[PDB]
Amino acid sequence: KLYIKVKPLLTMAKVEDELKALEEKLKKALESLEKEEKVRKDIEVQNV
Amino acid sequence: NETLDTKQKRQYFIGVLDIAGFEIFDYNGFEQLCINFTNEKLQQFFNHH
Repeated sequence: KLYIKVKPLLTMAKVEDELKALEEKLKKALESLEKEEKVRKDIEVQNV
Repeated sequence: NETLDTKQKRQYFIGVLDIAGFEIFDYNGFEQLCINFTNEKLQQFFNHH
């Protein structure tokens, strides 16, 4: 149990938790950007 | 007709008329009359067209 008291003068831990909160965003924007247009394809098919 | 409805497109058409009759036999009845009474009018649409 050498872990936080002096060891985080280094890197490694550093970015992780930030990216947990950030990566969430990257996924859901991409997922919607996949699904969306091709929903409008089958909506536009109907409308006409 | 159900299997073959235009599954979501702009329902645009042609109409083909297929009425099978104008049959001459000694027996013609009311059956032959309700049919041959379309056939007459198709022949009339020939004049009219």
